[PDB]
Amino acid sequence: VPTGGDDPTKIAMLGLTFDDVLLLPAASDVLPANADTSSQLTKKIRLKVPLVSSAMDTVTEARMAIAMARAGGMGVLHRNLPVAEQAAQVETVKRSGGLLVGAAVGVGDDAWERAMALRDAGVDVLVVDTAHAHNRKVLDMVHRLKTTVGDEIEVVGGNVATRAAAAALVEAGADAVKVGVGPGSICTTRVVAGVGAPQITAILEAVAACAPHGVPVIADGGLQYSGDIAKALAAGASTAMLGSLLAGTAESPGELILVNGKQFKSYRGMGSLGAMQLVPEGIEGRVPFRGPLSTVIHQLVGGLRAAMGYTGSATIEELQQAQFVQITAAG
Amino acid sequence: VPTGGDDPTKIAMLGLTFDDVLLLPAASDVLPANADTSSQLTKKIRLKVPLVSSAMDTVTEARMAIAMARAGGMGVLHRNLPVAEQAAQVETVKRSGGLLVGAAVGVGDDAWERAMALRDAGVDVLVVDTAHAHNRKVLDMVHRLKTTVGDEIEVVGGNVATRAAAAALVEAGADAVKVGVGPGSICTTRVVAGVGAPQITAILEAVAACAPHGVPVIADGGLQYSGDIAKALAAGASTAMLGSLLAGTAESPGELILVNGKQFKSYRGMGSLGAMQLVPEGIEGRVPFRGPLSTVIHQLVGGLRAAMGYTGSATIEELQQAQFVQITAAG
Amino acid sequence: VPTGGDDPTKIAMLGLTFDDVLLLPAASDVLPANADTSSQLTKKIRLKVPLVSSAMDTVTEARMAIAMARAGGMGVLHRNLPVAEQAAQVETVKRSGGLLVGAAVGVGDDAWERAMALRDAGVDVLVVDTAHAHNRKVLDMVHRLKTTVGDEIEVVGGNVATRAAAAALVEAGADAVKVGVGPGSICTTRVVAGVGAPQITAILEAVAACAPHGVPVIADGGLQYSGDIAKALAAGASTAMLGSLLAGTAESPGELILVNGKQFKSYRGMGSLGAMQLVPEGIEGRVPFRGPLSTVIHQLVGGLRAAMGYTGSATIEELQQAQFVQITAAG
Amino acid sequence: VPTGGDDPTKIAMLGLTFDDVLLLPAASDVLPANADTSSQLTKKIRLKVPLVSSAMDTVTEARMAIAMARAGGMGVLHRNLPVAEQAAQVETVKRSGGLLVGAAVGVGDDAWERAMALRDAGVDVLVVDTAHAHNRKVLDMVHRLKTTVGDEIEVVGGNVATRAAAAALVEAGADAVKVGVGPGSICTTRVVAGVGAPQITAILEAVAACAPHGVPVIADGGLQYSGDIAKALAAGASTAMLGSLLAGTAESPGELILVNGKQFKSYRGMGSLGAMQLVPEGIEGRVPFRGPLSTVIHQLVGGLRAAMGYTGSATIEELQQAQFVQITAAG
Ligand SMILES: O=c1[nH]cnc2c1ncn2[C@@H]1O[C@H](COP(=O)(O)O)[C@@H](O)[C@H]1O
Ligand SMILES: O=c1[nH]cnc2c1ncn2[C@@H]1O[C@H](COP(=O)(O)O)[C@@H](O)[C@H]1O
Ligand SMILES: O=c1[nH]cnc2c1ncn2[C@@H]1O[C@H](COP(=O)(O)O)[C@@H](O)[C@H]1O
Ligand SMILES: O=c1[nH]cnc2c1ncn2[C@@H]1O[C@H](COP(=O)(O)O)[C@@H](O)[C@H]1O
Ligand SMILES: COc1ccc(O[C@@H](C)C(=O)Nc2ccc(I)cc2)cc1
Ligand SMILES: COc1ccc(O[C@@H](C)C(=O)Nc2ccc(I)cc2)cc1
Ligand SMILES: COc1ccc(O[C@@H](C)C(=O)Nc2ccc(I)cc2)cc1
Ligand SMILES: COc1ccc(O[C@@H](C)C(=O)Nc2ccc(I)cc2)cc1
Repeated sequence: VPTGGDDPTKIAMLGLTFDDVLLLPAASDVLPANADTSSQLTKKIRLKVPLVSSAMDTVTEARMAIAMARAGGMGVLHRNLPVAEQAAQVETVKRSGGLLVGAAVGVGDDAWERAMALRDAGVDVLVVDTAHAHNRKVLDMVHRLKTTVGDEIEVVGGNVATRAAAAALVEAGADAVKVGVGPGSICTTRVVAGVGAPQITAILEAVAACAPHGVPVIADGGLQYSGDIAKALAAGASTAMLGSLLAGTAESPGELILVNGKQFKSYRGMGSLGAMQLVPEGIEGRVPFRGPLSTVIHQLVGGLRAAMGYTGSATIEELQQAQFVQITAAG
Repeated sequence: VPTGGDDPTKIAMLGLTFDDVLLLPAASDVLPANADTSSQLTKKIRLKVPLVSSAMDTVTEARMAIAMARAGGMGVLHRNLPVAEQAAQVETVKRSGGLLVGAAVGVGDDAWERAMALRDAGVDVLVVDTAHAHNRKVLDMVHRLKTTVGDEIEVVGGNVATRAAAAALVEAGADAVKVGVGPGSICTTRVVAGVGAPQITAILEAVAACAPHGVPVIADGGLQYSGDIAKALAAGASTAMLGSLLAGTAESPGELILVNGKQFKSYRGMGSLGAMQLVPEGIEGRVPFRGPLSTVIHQLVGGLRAAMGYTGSATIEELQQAQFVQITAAG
Repeated sequence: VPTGGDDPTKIAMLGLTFDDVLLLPAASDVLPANADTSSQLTKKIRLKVPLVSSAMDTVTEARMAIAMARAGGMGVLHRNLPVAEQAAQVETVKRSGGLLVGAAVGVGDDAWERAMALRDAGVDVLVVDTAHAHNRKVLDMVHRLKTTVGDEIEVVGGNVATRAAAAALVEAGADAVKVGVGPGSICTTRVVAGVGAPQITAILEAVAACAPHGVPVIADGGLQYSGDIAKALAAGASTAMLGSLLAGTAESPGELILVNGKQFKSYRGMGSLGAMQLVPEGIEGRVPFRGPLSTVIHQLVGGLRAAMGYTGSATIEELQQAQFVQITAAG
Repeated sequence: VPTGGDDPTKIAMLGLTFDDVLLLPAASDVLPANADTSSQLTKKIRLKVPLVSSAMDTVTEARMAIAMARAGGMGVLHRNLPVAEQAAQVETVKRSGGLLVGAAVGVGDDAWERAMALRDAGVDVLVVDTAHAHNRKVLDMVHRLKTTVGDEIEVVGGNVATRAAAAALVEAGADAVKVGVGPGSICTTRVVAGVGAPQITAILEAVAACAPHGVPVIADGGLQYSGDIAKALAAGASTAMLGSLLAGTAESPGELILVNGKQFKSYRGMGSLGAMQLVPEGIEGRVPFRGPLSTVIHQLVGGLRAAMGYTGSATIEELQQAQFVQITAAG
């Protein structure tokens, strides 16, 4: 083995991230303005815009979930608050019309009680929200939810980074599989634990297990630019979950911060020291203030539309068949 | 597949850019001063110097096109102005002698009317100037022009980044094919849309479809140094189109700008916010003031001559057969 | 040969360092808090925490060795001091309970006399501490020690960077093999001599020679983050030796230094100019003050525990079977 | 072809530079102080230290050539001065004892007359000093010199970067072949012409043509650290020519320069604007003042000795058989 040792499988793959690849242009009859951006969030739920906001307490509470649903996407309400308040935020969303909304639950003690309270409040999507879903306890929670409320509510499981982990969540009954171990902008899992999987390769591997069963993949974390959304979808994901890109908006939780004449909002991992107040696996940071969500989503969808035009993708399903070129460091 | 998924074609190639390669020296009887720099712009038109200026409103109007033609190259007049003014700039060029001149048209509503006005004014080259030429509408415009004015005017089509796209433009009747999707210095297509193709690989692929039909390839965008011109030509291109390298000259549009004691000129993408006043795919920037065009062209041709000496290339056609070494990040 | 010459073996391998790889998550029933972090330092000695402190005079004297042993690891006392003082530091450690302790000796003139004095003082581990252990003199010292005091004391030999060198130390009777030629944070061997081996590949190669003989590998140098500890162990090492990560602690030798409002401690190679007062192969530097050792070790073990959870490793022996993904520059 | 086009030979090799590789440690009975650093400069001339100084007017005049010869190396007198002064500098060297000395000549008009004047003055080595030696005029100059003064004077030819070019110089009668097109620290050939060859690969290729004929290779340019000297020799070179590393010494031409409280000396390419007062292929720069040459040479040889110890190389001929590991960007 050229890299050392006698075992070819020790280093199992070469992991690519968004920056490692570009979409190749292809024959196109598609204009950006005419492309259909709708896509499956879960087996049953289709969104007009393939974007959901992260279940983080500096990204998504009721105001963000409302704005996301109106923009044609969806919010997933964070779970770093008492059950009653989370359920009350769900009802607040529903009070603003027939809006789609999701909410995160864990696999802890109150997790099941949390899930029932959220169902009572009328949630559409339950997101089993863990650092590592390749675990019997997580798979059981997914399964128990799907068997109990599966008729009324779609159940998302995450996060995974391998084909085998995605396959297990599919077996357990997940209506969608969320991919991302390591890539988050505020994530330090890679330096603290030494663990991760570059996101383009993780999506390709998860899609290989999920697509044959008709289960959509949510690409979660590491998206910095509107172009990364197109890359993630072309890699086979059906939607993208955004944290950093939405944390700077007016609709996110938290106040404006003025630093050296420029405006910011605070953005922090749910595994950061302050978010837990296990060693921390996230940082507490700041992102530039970006203004209204509707504005950000427009640019983001604008970039996606451009990619669909370049690749001749009339739909997201067609974009999922596009090809990449791998680039070098010089790129 | 080592990078993920089960489909070897998902990541179709490894894309190289100018910085990824160097020209290998070879047996030479050629002195830099004795090399022949002339080359085909189109099937019928040969330039003394293989350089054309970009169809951008911070690069090429009548003054630049005149100076370029006198230096042995050509200008392509930008189309971000009323038809009448563009045709008037064409006539202005012709008034300064028997000078070669090109002009950009789109595929829009007034595009055909634009083209006829330009023909009337005596244009030599019509450049069908689009972001993505692999499109029936673009191919039809190329074909319609070639069938209508093809005897009197050479028709260039662009831009493309793949073998298949170049082949389609050849089929449609292009007298030259322009290559560049992603590499421009002011281009943000790669981050906004996630789309592009590293320019050395794009040129190799386009040339593979164009050379067998005797159609010249114009390498457009991403050239930072005189050395990149030699690389592009050695990759198989017959000419190079320059934006950033010429935007800082006295002959380009726009005024001098003084910032922190240094002189600059403004340089902006045609897909930038201000150039359109579709989400923006270019930035508005500044480049150092470089002085007279004749000076810049001399250095640029000087570098090209040096490469021809090192590679034993007496002509551009010989340079197109030179070999590369690929370098690593450390280079 | 694509990289030059006609000899495929001239460039014998592709060397990976910690930053080149990530641990892949795997099926897990293991919680971070429930993982067993114990591991073999040598054939006979098992530590509760797989960490030892470097034999450097800005890292380990009696205070550090005591604190390391109490934290479940071990210190290796540096040898840049008279024999009597080193033996006196050994006795000082033993005076603070039944604490494990190691001490470095060379292969020089006083080295044997040093070793005997250390045995007399009750040392548990003798570390034959050289820049290049693939040498008959070093191997003989290892062998002579193992034959003379081998019943009472474990003998470590280092440092090596190849399979063949590790194999020779195993033949010579080493109870553990220490790996690291080039990777130290204060090391300039790579720029001064041009010599080295990236640490992940060096560990894989050493383990290939050591594991089949039941000899543990100590990964020494280049560890910057808690994640690197998990990577080194997953590559096959049984423990990690730390210099820079521990040099900033209260328990390390040396005073506090205040520079531009921030607190530091000095940290220097044993091959640096000042440490020898052969051209220098280390620098004299500064590291941020980190506070108590117990605090640093907690974070470090915390990160290791996280990795064990992600990889489903209940023990270090299981972690040694985990898989990597290789990442690109973009990562 | 994965990188583009249909021709596998278009990109002929993967070029490695010094930073791409490290020397692997190997079984050693060699102590740094006991290694034999002597090596062939040319077929007939062996130096005690395998280092020569560049033929540049900010590196080598009579004072440097004297100091180099006394340190066991040699200087090559630059040729950017009238013939009479160069010959007078040669005689000045000889006046300081039986010191070895070389001198550069070109292939120009006065080049032959220059060479004869230098022979008259008692030069030992004539260095045919060109940017591109793969040229009939250069090869003829080498041959004419070897046939005319070949009994009394060794003739070096350079520079080359390929196997074929090295082979041609061997055929022409060169007593040594100098390698380096592109790598010089003050060289801009790579950006101006787009031409070059990474130096480790260039040395491997040149040695493949030169070693079988017993012709020594001089590695010229790109050496930044003492470690690069060991790498170049291990790649198969017999000596290294140094510019930047020696330009900062007291013995180099030029005055001390004080910039922002630190001492420098000017260092400029022979192809820079000021050195010619063909477009420039070098810059005019500054290097830190390093003090006496004897001091610099000691560190440099010190590093080489260290490498010989690590690789078990008792002689330079043994070092030429050492192995590399290739490293990644992360290294
Ligand atoms: O503290 C943390 N450590 C690791 N990952 C986190 C943490 N907090 C949130 N995440 C994940 O990072 C995603 C957002 O990544 P981003 O869009 O790049 O900022 C979130 O949706 C989570 O999946
Ligand atoms: O706004 C833009 N977005 C993407 N490409 C552009 C834009 N404006 C001009 N270009 C292309 O970039 C080329 C100039 O690239 P440059 O020489 O690297 O500055 C132009 O000839 C166009 O092909
Ligand atoms: O001067 C030196 N040159 C090269 N390696 C050194 C030197 N001093 C200590 N080392 C090694 O570097 C290790 C510490 O590396 P670190 O933890 O990255 O700072 C030590 O345990 C030694 O193996
Ligand atoms: O102007 C120049 N352009 C390209 N190479 C040069 C020039 N001047 C000197 N050289 C070469 O660069 C070598 C010194 O490289 P350095 O030691 O890295 O600074 C010299 O021995 C020459 O072979
Ligand atoms: C994907 O988003 C997140 C990732 C981590 C995180 O926090 C860290 C502290 C955590 O949960 N670690 C952990 C590691 C192994 C296992 I097994 C279980 C948990 C929070 C959010
Ligand atoms: C090559 O030079 C340019 C590139 C882009 C550009 O502007 C952007 C906004 C544009 O045209 N985008 C777009 C993307 C897909 C399709 I399909 C059509 C147009 C302008 C010049
Ligand atoms: C692993 O930690 C260290 C590495 C080097 C070092 O110092 C240098 C000066 C040294 O010992 N060099 C040397 C090189 C070849 C041989 I063979 C022997 C020694 C000190 C510690
Ligand atoms: C190796 O050291 C040097 C390299 C270049 C140099 O100057 C440039 C301007 C030069 O000579 N160029 C040139 C390029 C092709 C041919 I063919 C001939 C000369 C001077 C020294």
